Amino acid sequence: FKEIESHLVSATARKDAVEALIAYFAYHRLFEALFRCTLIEKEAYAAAAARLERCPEALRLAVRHGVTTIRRKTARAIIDHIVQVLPMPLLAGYVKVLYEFLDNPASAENIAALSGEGWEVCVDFCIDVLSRFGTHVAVDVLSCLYMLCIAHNAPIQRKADRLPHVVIQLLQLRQMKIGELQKMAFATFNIVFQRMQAEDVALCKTLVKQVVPLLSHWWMLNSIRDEMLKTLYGTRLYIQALLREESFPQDVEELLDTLWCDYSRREERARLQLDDITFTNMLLPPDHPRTGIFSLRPHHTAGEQNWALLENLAILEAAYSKHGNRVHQKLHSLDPAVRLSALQLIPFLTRHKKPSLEDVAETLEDLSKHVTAKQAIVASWAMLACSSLAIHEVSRHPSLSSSWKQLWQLAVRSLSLPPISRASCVLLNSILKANLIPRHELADDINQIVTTADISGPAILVDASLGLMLNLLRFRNNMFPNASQATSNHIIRWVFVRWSPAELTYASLHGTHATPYDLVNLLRACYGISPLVMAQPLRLFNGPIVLHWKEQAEMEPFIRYLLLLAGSNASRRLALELFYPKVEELQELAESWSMERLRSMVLACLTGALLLPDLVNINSSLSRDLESAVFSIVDATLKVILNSPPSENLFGMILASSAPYIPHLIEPELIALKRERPHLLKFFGKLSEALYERSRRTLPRRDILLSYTPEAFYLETSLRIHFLDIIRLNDGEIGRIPEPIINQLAGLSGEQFLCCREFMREIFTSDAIVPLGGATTILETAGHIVSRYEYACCEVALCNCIDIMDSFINLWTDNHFDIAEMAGDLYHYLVKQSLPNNSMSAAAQIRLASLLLHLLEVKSEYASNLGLPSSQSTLLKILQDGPMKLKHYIGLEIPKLFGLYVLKTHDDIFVDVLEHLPSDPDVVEGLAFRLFVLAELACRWPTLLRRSIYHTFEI
Repeated sequence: FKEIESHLVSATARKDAVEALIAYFAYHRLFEALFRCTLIEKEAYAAAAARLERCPEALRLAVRHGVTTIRRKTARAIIDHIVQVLPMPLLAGYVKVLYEFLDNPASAENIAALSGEGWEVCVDFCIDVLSRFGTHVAVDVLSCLYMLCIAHNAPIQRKADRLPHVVIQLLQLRQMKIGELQKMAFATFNIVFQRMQAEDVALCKTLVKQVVPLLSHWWMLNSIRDEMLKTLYGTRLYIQALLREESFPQDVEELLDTLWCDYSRREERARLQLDDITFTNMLLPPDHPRTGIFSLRPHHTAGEQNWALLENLAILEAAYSKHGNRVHQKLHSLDPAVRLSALQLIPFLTRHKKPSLEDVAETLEDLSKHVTAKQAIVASWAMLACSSLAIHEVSRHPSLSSSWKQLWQLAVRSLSLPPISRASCVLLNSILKANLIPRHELADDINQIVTTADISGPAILVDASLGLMLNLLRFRNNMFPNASQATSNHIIRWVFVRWSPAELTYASLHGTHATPYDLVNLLRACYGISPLVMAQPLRLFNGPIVLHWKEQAEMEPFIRYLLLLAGSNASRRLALELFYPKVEELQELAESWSMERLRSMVLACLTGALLLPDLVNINSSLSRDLESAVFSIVDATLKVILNSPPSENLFGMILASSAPYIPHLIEPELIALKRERPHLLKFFGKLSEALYERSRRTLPRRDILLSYTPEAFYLETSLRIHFLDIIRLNDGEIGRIPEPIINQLAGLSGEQFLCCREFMREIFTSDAIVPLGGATTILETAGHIVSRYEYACCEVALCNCIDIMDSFINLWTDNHFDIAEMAGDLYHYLVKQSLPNNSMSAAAQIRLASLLLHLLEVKSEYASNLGLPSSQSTLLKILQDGPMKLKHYIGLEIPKLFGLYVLKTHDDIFVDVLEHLPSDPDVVEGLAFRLFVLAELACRWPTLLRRSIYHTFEI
């Protein structure tokens, strides 16, 4: 465009060129040519606006091809440009520019580094607009202002003087019903406030004292009905610190009124359907959401809004009934849509309100007036809601005990009801387990069912059922151990009869429940052989509404203080035989081949490959005719798993279900797997090269929470298998990292390196012999990615390299190796260029800080060899100036800094720490943190108790 740009710098000798690039649709040449071209057009100012209602249409597109390959020197000028050009002439055209400039997210993360200068005036540009405010101007000014604030290192503090008052003044008008004006705002007052909750608390107690009225008046629309669930989670604390103080409890009236004004006209569509919760007993991570009896369904994403709507209520109504029986007023409320709502909500409220005898026996007496219903839900839900009350130290007062035997037989008469049987298993389960009945008294009730298997026998063969009989099966073996072999034999056949994996009635409406862990663990006690391993917590993936909550529960306990609140095979023969018709039962569908019917066929094999080795000890010519048999079904699936349209996600079905059995890839636990269950390994071995087929035919989120997205779990697990199979074939690679995987890790596409940061930490953490090019190349890759202006200021990129270094805190703290110069070469980038520039975030410094601690616990003089200050002052330099999520993390870990010192040097360092803690008189948001790290040294080391008390009293 040499002379084509000569047009740009006349009346139409230049306008024509502008319309030529539009046909087409270093840029510093074009833009700064275009800016002056836009200048010439500016002096034109009704017959003159056609060259400035179209010039921004270049300014919005002249960058889409370089908005990736724009650098920082450029956009700075672009900002001053747009701020000065309009110092709606060209608003609706200029406003669309930044919304087509901040969607390459690396923009609002590298205009906020280096004293955030590029970040400074953009936000002033954006805020002056909303103060003015054509609707179509806001929805791209507030959609970019929000597209700024959602950035990890967004210095909101030095601009939160006016911004928290800008969105809320936009929302302060209760008109223009709903859209993005209420979804590119309501998504900020979470991402903005959630940053200033643990600092500037005087700001927020007053802020959220206003938004609650705005929260009780907004009731595809679930696009917004997800934010208000994120806005309640991140705030449920403050609303228990204002209720401890008069028009605010004049609002919480209506807001908790709404949570019964919305559940009503939703009786039909979906209100926490009983399939969306599971009663199993696998070991789950304590992050997980539960209610003290059941738990949310792993790997189910669409079923989160309801449990989130309910938990919030029973976490915000047990706070307005304590501080201020407002619930039970809605128990005798004669409105069915306003009863089952309060009927599901019992176990939630049951968690933390702990009613005493005024409300316990008040409740139970009406529930037993519903447990005898004939509806499928009420006769199920009301059975749950009572088991919730069952687990209390304030429920074994026998002045109400009759209900717990009135309702006892209610299920022993209900275990035969097809739509009402599972929540009936719970009642007897909790009631037995809560121990309200002597062992003899609940024995005939056991003696019949364990021996009749037909009348009031568990109708359903489900997790809660296959957990139910285990108690009884362990009860019929509790008092009558002699000849208790006959007890199980009434159940195994009952199991198989009940077990209908090749069905379209059971396996399509009770398949999503029975897991190969709750089913096999029933058998694992008959012979008395072994329960499954299940040593580590299940790794699973969540949806954003709960994902957003992982980033709070780490630091509530701080914000809870800124607020002051023969005898063996006798059934294995029976087992091996009875199993074979079932093998063929599904093997009728061997070559006969929808989606969820495959699930049973999918879920069945892991009931074989964990039993097949434990059903071969006899060789009745069925033992090898079982193992040779079952693996004739899998391959058909692996012929329909491969061939499909990958918009049904049938590849992930085989993965989420097979996930809970992969061991921890630490070798000494993998070996004891190979010497036991190769058939299982065989499944992973057949599956591995079955996986590769899709591979022979970017960033969803940049938080530290990539490793819980749906994406990571279909990439983390996909490698935990490729490496499990790669070992069963040849033992030639146990104890150390085999070669193909490490040469495969380099064969990742960037965003595939970030999503697996929770995997490369799972193998290298353990001890092994990594090959020569191995550790380096991924550590070499981890450098070619961190330095690319896409992953320079990237909370997940920075958190990644710091996460592979610590794994190799040994392989370069030894000598001068070809890798021992790489880490330092990287190390200087981090603690002298990355850190000061404000190119880190709260979540990376947290990862950075936790390395220096592991350095002093190894070397203590690394930076004292390179030319950097110290691996003990750098730590504290971070501590002094940081984001409160980082400071709070150190006050927890720094009591370990005093562990690497002879006792007589502790009081020397407490002068360093004191030198750096926040000390400013009229800022109590920082003082209250000083007193917080002085209580963690006292409570940890005695030799610092006198200092920590003298200094606490000085404040």
